[PDB]
Amino acid sequence: YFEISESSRTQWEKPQVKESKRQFIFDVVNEGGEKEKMELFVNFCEDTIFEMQLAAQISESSILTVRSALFALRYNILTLMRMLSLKSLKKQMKKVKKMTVKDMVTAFFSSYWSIFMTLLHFVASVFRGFFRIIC
Amino acid sequence: FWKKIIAYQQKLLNYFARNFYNMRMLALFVAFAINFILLFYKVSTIAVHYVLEESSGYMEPTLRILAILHTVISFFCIIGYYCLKVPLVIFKREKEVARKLEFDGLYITEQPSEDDIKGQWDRLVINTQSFPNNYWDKFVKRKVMDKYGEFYGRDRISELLGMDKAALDFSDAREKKKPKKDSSLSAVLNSIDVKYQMWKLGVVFTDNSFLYLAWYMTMSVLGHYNNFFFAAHLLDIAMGFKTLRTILSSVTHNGKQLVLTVGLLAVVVYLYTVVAFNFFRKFYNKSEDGDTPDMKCDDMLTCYMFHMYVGVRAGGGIGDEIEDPAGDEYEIYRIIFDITFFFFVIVILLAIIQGLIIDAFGELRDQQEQVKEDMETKCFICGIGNDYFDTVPHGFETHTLQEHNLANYLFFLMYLINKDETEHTGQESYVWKMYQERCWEFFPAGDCFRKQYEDQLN
Amino acid sequence: TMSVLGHYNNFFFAAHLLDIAMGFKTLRTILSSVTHNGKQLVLTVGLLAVVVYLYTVVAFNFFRKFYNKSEDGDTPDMKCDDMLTCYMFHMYVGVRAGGGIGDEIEDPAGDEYEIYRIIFDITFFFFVIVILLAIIQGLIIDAFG
Amino acid sequence: ELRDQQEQVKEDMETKCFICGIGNDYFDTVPHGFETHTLQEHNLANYLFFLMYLINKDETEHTGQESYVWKMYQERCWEFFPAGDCFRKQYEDQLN
Ligand SMILES: Nc1ncnc2c1ncn2[C@@H]1O[C@H](COP(=O)(O)OP(=O)(O)OP(=O)(O)O)[C@@H](O)[C@H]1O
Ligand SMILES: Nc1ncnc2c1ncn2[C@@H]1O[C@H](COP(=O)(O)OP(=O)(O)OP(=O)(O)O)[C@@H](O)[C@H]1O
Ligand SMILES: [Ca+2]
Ligand SMILES: [Ca+2]
Ligand SMILES: [Zn+2]
Ligand SMILES: [Zn+2]
Repeated sequence: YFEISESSRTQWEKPQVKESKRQFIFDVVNEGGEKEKMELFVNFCEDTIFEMQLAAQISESSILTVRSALFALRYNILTLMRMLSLKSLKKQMKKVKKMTVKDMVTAFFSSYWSIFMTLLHFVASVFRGFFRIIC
Repeated sequence: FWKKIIAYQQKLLNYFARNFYNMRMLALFVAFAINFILLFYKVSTIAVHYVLEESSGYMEPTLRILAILHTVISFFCIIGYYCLKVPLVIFKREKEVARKLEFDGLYITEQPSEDDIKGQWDRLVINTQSFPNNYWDKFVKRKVMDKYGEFYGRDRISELLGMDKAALDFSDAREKKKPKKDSSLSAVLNSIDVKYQMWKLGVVFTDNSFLYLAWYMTMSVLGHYNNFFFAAHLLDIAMGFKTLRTILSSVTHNGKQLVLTVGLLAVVVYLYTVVAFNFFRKFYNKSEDGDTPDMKCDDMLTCYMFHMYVGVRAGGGIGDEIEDPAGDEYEIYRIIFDITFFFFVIVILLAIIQGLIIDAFGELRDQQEQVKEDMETKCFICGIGNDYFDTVPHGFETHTLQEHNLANYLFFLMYLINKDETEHTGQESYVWKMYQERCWEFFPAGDCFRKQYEDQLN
Repeated sequence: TMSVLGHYNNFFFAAHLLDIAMGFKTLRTILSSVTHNGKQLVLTVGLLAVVVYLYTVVAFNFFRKFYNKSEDGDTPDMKCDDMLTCYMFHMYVGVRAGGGIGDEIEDPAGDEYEIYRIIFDITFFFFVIVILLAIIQGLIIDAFG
Repeated sequence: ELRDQQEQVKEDMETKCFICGIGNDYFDTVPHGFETHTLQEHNLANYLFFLMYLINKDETEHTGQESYVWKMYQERCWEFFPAGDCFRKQYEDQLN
């Protein structure tokens, strides 16, 4: 049991050292023998220790598109749901008392048609916003 | 009244959900019929008029009816998708966000990275009163309550998760309740949770398959204005037929390397174009008319277009299309230029592309073989090899079909979820608690009944 | 039946040369490289026919002036005035051509649609001539492996 | 060849320990035994950290084990590396 320093841990977890470790493991497994396995491992350890010490020594001294997409979603869905929010559905309901099965099927289809229209509006808004952002 | 309309709505939902796939097949068949009809299509005498030639005279009405039918079936496919596959997407999203909230504190101890659309959008669903609408775990808010109440503030966690303190105390104490009958429009409108529906619609809009089906519908609608837009629906065969997927995987498996190979080819051709534009320009005349020379390499861009278009497409290379260099001072240099172009571009790079496709085939075959070998040699759950069980005749198959069946584990999880907590046995309560805490130690790993009772059994 | 018909026409005896596959077992290992992935090989041709049909649709809608195939100025041999004729042109000479459809259609230099036609030809060469034939070759090689 | 070499590297790394070379099955007799062994007992990163700590430590303060390993490393003899043996394998019956 021994001590490991946080600086050593950070330098080991640097991606450069991880790539070096992967290359070393690949080389040892493919073009390396068992007789020299430990010797090669110690050489790699020494080189890695030196480079991490040097790295510590020298060290010691999209969002717009996402926001536009959420704004387009919020705005378009609010426009769609203002349908329900208007509360003016009473004059439709006066004849909802008097619908037929034909009419209720028509309303069922119209709901999905409105949803698809809102999706088209949302896609168009996203394209316009992306064009404005890149411009 | 309302009970009738809701029942008939549910019947329509069930019908479309049941017949979603059949309509998806029918759309492809109708698309093949329409595109077969469009193969007999003749342009007529300036303004050009496109007319469907027909000795029978009945292919035009057939085409009109087929276009209308395709447009209807495309809309029915969106309805069927929304009835059938949307609930699974919502269930998965609600389970993911709930587990991130509970076991990671995604909105309590950390925050979304401000570039994740999913993470930023999932803020809305937390405050809603209809959270796990599809997910089974209805006590996730109480779990977050218990886990982070003492640390990050009971009052703040309650505000974040939208649990009102007033309602709990109101129900616990004595209350006055007035029933509200469902016949009321005001009641049915108040019952709607607008925020949860907003979040659900956002998730559906951001779903990929729903976007593909919307593109299909848009193409179908545009087909009425121009009948040749129906040809885009032939691109649906990849999803329609699974046997086409194994062929397309040979390309999609190494797609990034395939694109980077084209980038490298474009760089190599640009270097060759630079060399030619600096030294070999007299050889790039492309006109037989002596008076007017069609100089193809007097411009960097024009010469690069020449090399990438005709140099690449030519079988022999750029020397197959540029002037013969015999009897010239730069004869040897130009010959080396052409030979190196042919070798590096025509031979090696195209071979790299072909090798990428072939290696994709081999990789897929090897992966399938490895899956089969692992499945036939070791048990999925415990991981013990087949030999130990095969010491008894048919032992491995008996073990994998009776003792450690993954289907049996799935059925046990379903039975434990559907069973009520009060009636749970001791073993069921143990497994239920351990599953709620997401600890998987109850799964046998490296051990089994026979291995524990080696000597007692035999 | 082939042997009997050979008496009426002696060239019907050539059909009996198709019996070598069954006659020689060493031929079977070669033919297995094709028969092992025959379904995928046929579906690859179907996919090629669909891709070529899409290219033919694009050309027939936009690039039709470039499909004259006659040197005689008086009589133009318009190869893409018909959907079926243009599809035959693309599947026959576009596919069989080493460079692609641009090796056989008119040069687009000095035209308004020059860049669009160049992209059209390059994509045709890449997707049809290079990738799909490589898919077929890879199928055979994977069968061997 | 490159694909096969990568696959072989992954297979060896997942089936046998880098240091001792014992197969994964022996450790997997205990649940998660191989991963516990390769992440706690025989970690090559842990060996690298030990070499760094032993180099940076002064000779006078070395423990007995540290002095043994230091002398053996100076003489470049690698017998201190466990080869074919481990703590669990030595204390098979005592531990269980
Ligand atoms: N835990 C396990 N549960 C089920 N099968 C297992 C398990 N461990 C190993 N196997 C093996 O997996 C194989 C079962 O394969 P799989 O469940 O994919 O379907 P199948 O039996 O090939 O047929 P089907 O296509 O009809 O489902 C058997 O050979 C079985 O021994
Ligand atoms: N002596 C050993 N030290 C570390 N890992 C070992 C050893 N022997 C075998 N392994 C295995 O090697 C694997 C570790 O791989 P590696 O160290 O290359 O990185 P990783 O865990 O894949 O991820 P990362 O890229 O984040 O480093 C594990 O499966 C582990 O069981
Ligand atoms: Ca009880
Ligand atoms: Ca001392
Ligand atoms: Zn098992
Ligand atoms: Zn080890």
